[PDB]
Amino acid sequence: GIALGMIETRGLVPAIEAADAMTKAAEVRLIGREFVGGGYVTVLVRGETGAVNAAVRAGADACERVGDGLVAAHIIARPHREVEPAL
Amino acid sequence: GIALGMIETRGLVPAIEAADAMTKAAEVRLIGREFVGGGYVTVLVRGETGAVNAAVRAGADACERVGDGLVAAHIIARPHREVEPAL
Amino acid sequence: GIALGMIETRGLVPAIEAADAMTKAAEVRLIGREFVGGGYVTVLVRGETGAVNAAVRAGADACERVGDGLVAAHIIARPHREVEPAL
Amino acid sequence: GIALGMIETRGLVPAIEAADAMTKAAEVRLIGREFVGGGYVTVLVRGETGAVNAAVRAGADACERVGDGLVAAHIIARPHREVEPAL
Amino acid sequence: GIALGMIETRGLVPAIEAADAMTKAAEVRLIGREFVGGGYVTVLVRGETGAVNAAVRAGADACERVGDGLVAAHIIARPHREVEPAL
Amino acid sequence: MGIALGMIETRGLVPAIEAADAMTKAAEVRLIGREFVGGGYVTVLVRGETGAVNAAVRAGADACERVGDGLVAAHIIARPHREVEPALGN
Amino acid sequence: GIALGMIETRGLVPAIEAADAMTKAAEVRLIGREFVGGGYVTVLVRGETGAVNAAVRAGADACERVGDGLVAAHIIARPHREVEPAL
Amino acid sequence: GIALGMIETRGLVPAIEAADAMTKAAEVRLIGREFVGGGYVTVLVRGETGAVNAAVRAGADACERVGDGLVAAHIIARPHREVEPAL
Amino acid sequence: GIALGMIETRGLVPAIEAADAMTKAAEVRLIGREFVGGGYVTVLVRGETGAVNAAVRAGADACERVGDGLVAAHIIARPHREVEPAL
Amino acid sequence: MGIALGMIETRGLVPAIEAADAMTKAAEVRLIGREFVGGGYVTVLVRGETGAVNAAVRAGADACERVGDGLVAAHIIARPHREVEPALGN
Amino acid sequence: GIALGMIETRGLVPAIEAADAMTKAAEVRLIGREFVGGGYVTVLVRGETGAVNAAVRAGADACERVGDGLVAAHIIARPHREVEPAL
Amino acid sequence: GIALGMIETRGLVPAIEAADAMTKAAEVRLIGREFVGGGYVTVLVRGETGAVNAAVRAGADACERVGDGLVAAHIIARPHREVEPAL
Amino acid sequence: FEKVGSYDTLNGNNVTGTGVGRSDYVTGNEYGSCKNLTGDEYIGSQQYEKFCGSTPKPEARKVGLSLSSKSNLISGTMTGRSKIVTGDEPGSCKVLTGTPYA
Amino acid sequence: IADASWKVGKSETDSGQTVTGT
Repeated sequence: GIALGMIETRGLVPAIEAADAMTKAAEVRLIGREFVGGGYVTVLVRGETGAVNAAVRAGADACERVGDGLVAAHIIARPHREVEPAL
Repeated sequence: GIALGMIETRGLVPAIEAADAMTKAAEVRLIGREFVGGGYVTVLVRGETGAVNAAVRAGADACERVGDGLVAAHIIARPHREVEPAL
Repeated sequence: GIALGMIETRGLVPAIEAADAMTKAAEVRLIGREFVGGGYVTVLVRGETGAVNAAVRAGADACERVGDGLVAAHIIARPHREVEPAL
Repeated sequence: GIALGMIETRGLVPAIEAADAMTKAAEVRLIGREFVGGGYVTVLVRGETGAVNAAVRAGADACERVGDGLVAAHIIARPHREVEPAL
Repeated sequence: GIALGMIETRGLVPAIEAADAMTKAAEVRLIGREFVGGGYVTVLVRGETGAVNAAVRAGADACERVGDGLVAAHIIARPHREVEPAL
Repeated sequence: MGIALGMIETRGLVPAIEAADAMTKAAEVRLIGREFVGGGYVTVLVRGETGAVNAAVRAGADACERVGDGLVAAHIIARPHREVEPALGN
Repeated sequence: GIALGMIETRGLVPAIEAADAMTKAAEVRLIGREFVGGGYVTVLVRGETGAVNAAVRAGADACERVGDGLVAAHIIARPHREVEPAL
Repeated sequence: GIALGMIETRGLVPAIEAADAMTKAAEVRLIGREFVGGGYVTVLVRGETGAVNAAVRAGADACERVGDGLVAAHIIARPHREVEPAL
Repeated sequence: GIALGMIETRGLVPAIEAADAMTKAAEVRLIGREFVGGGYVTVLVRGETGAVNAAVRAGADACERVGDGLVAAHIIARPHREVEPAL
Repeated sequence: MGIALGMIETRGLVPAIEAADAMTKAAEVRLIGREFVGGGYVTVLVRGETGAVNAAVRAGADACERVGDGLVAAHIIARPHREVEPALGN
Repeated sequence: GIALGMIETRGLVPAIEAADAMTKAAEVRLIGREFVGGGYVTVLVRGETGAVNAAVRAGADACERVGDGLVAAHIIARPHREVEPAL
Repeated sequence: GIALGMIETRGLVPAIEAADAMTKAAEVRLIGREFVGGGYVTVLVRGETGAVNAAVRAGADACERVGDGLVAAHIIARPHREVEPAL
Repeated sequence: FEKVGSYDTLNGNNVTGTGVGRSDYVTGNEYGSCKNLTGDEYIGSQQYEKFCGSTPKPEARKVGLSLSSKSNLISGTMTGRSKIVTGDEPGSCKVLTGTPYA
Repeated sequence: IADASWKVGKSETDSGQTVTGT
C-alpha cells in the first residue's frame, strides 16, 4: 500500500514506542523518522489504509501518556505522487 | 481491492464532487456513474475495504451540503458474483 | 428454478443492497435490473420457490431503513409463459 | 377477442403482479408493458370483454395494497382501429 | 422435487378449483385425480417441498368457501418408494 | 372455442340434467362432460368464453337450487391450466 | 415376515398418511391399496410381527388427528394360507 | 440444491434420531456427522432450502425430548464455496 | 434385521453391561461402540424389531444403577438408507 | 492476501459455522483454520486485509452472539509474528 | 478365562493403583486401558469369576478415596462372544 | 534462550493472542502449542530469564479480557534438561 | 382467496407474497413448529405469534448504521469498535484528523 | 497510558521515576 500514516511527538521515547506500535499493529513500514525541530519529532509510515489506521490507533493509544505525549497524528490515505519527493 | 463502495445523491453536482472525494480520499476506481432518474445519480467505486470505508466517509463529508444534498451513501464490502452484471 | 423473487425501492443504493442480500441468501440467479423513473428501481431474480421466499425476505429485512427504504416485495412461484417477455 | 384491458400503478411491481393476476384470472393476452415515467407503470392486455372484465377486476382490485399501490384501472371493449399506433 | 401434496374434498367441484389453485400457486404437477367414493375426491400433485406447501395452502384457502368445504389436507414431503405403487 | 370452464355439482342426477339443460339453453357452452362423483354427487362440465360461462352457470344455479336435493357447488374456471384437462380427462 | 398389518381410514388423505407412516417406520411391504368406497380406504402391509405392531401403532397415533380420523387398527398375526386371494 | 442445515446436541441418541427426522422429513443428504468433543455432536445435511427448513424443523421437534435433547438448530441457505473446505 | 437399537450412557461400565443386556435379551448383532467425548459412550446394535425392543428394555432396566446412569434409550424401527454413513 | 488474522471462538460448532458463513458473506477473507479445541470450544481462523478482517469478524460475532450456546471470544488479532505463523498451521 | 472385570474412575492415579491392586490380589491379566474422554479412565482385566470378584471388591474398596475418587465398578459375569470385539 | 516460559488459557484464541503478546513483548521462541483437552490450551516459549518474565507478564496483562481469560501463568528460570524430550 | 398475502418478517417488515406459513388448514406439517434458534430464518413471524406465542428477535441485519463525524447516517457493515469484538479497544478515544474512517 | 499489554505503566525501580522503558 501507499497510504501515509504519521505521528508527531516531543521526544524520542514516544517516537520509538509509536514506531513499535506501527510495527506491531498492522503491516506498515515506516518511510522515515524526522527531527522537525524545537523538540518536535515525527514518524512517517506507509501501508494499506486499514493497516495505517490500525497502526495510528496503536500509536495514539500508546503515545499520549509517554513523556510529553503525542502532539499530532494524521491519516493521509492517498498521497499524491507529487508529494513523494517531500518524503 | 474488490470491495465495493457507492454513493447516490440528488443531482449530478454532488455525485461527481463526491466522486472526486472518492478518488482523492483513498485508493478507489470510479467504475460507474448512473442516472437513476428524477435527479438521482449514483457513483460506484472499487478498492480495499478500509480504503472503501475512508472513501465513502470523505464523499459523504463532501456531499452533505452540495445543492439539495445527500440522500443515501452505503457500502457492500464483499459483493457476490451475481452483482457485477448490475453495471 | 422458475419462481421469481423481486424487490423495488427508492434509489439504486437499496436496490443493490437487496440484490446482494438475495444472491447471498438463496439459490437465486439475478436476471433483471430495471430503472423505472422517479427513483423507482426494481431488482428481479429467478430461483426455486423456497429460495425465492428466503432471498426476498432476507433482502427486505436487511434493506428496511437504509436509503429511502423499500416500497414492496413479493414471491411469485410461476409467472405464465407470456409474462417473461415483460422482462 | 379484441377487448383492451388496462392496469395502471406507480412502480411496476403492482403492475406486473396485476399482470400475473391477468394471466392467472381470465383468458386475456397482455400485449404491452409501458413505463409511463416518474415511476408510473402500465400493463396493456387483450382478450374477451367478459374475460377482460374478470381478469382486470380481480387483479387490479386485489393488488391495490401491494406497496405504494395501484392508481387506476380501466377497460375498453373496442378501441377504435385508428388508435392502433398506441398498440 | 418429489414432495407429494394432496387434497381431499367434498365432491369434484372443490377438487377442480383446488387443482386450479395448485397450478396457479406454485410449481406442481397433477399426478392424480381420484374419486374415492361416497362423495370424496382427492387431487395428487408433486414438486419441491416449499412450492408444494405454498400450493396446497393456496388450494385450501381457495376451497374453504367453495361448495361444502374442505375434508382433509396433508403434506407428504418424502414419499417412500413403497408408496409409489399406491400412486 | 371458449376455453373458460363452467362446472357445477348436484346431489342426484335430476338436478344435474335439468341444470345442464338450463346451462345449454342459457349460453353457447359446449357440454364437455358429466361425472358421477359417488354417492349420488354429479358434476357437470362445459367449456365456453367467460361471459357465456358466467350467464349460463348463473341460470343453471337458480334453476337447480330447488330441483331435487338441490345445488351443491357452482363454480366458474376462467383459466383452466394446461395440465388440468389431461388430469381432468380432456 | 408374513404378519399382516392394515389400516382403515375414513377417506384417502389419512390412508396414504398412514401408508407413509408405515413405510417410514419399520419393515413393511405394502401389498394392499384398496379404495373400498363410501369413504373407506384400506392400506395393507406385510412384514415381521413386531415391526408391523410398532409401525401400525405409530401410524395410527400420528394420523388420528388428520382429516376425520381412522376406523380400525389391529394386526393379523398369522394370515392363513388362503387369505392371499383377498390380498 | 446446495442449501445447508445442521443440528447440535448431546450425544448420539438425539443426533441420529434427528438424522432420521431429516431423512424422513425432506429429500436431503447428510454430508457430516461430526464429534465436536465433550458430548458436542453435529449433523449437517444438504438439500433445497425449503426442504432444509422442513427437515430441520421436524428434527428439532422430534429431538429436544430425547436424552438431553437439542442444543442448536441452524440452516446455511447459501454455503460459500470458501466454507466448503471446512466441510 | 436392520432395526437400530442403541444406548447412551456415562462411561463404558454401563455401556458394556448394556451391550451384555443387548446380547442376552436377544441375539442382536452389535455394530459399534463409540466414545462420544465428555464421558458420553454409545452402543449401536442392529436386529429385528422385537429383538431390538426386548434388548433395549433390558438395557434400560440394567443401566439405572450402574455408574452415573443411562442418558437416552430409544429405538429406530427402520433407519433410512441415506442414514447409513452414520456408521 | 493480507496476512491480517481474524478469529471467532465459540461454545459449540453451530455458532462457529454461522460465524464462518458471516465471515465469507461479510468481507474478503481466506479460511485457514477450523479446529475443535475440545469440550465444545470451536475456533475459526481467517486471514486477509486488516479492514476486511475487522469487518468480517465483527459481522460474524454480531450474527453468532446468540446462536446455540452463543459467542465466547471475538478477539481480533492485529498482526501475527513470522514466528507465530508456524504454530497456526505454518 | 472368560470373566471380565473392569473399573471406571475419575483420573488416572486411582485407575493405575486399582490395576496394581488387581495384579497383586488376584491372578487377572490387564486386557484394556481406555481414555474415555474428558478424563474418565477405564481399566479392563480378565480372569476367573471368583478371582475377578475378589479383586474387584478389594480394588473398589481401596480405590474409593484415592485422589478424586472412583466412578463405576462392576463385574460382567457371563460375557458373550460377540462382546469380545468390544474389548 | 534456555529459560522456558509456559501458560494456559481457557480457550485456543486466548492462547494464540497470548503467544502474540509473547512475541510482541520480548524475544521468545514459541516452541509448543498444545491442546490440553476440553478447552484448555498451552503455549510454551524459550528465552532469557528476564525476557520470558516480562513477556509472560505482558501476556497475562493482555489475556484476561480475551474470552474466558487467563487461568495459569507461572515461569521457571532453570528448566530440567530431561523435560524437553517429553515436551 | 386473495393470492397476495401480507406476512411480517421477524424484524417487522411487511412483505406481500405467498409465504410458507402455518394454518389450521393443510396438515402434515404442524408437528409443533415453534422452536427457532436458526440464522437466516425465512419462516414468517405470523406463524410464531398465531401458533406459538413466542416471538424471537431478528437477525440478518448485516447493515451496520454508523454516524459520520459530521453527524449524518452512513452504513454498510461497519469498522468501528464492536462491544463484543475485542483486541481493538486501545485508541478508541483518540482523534485521527484526516481522511475519516470511524 | 493504556492497558499494560504493549506498554508497561509506571513500573518504578528505586525512587519515583516511571522508568517504563521498553
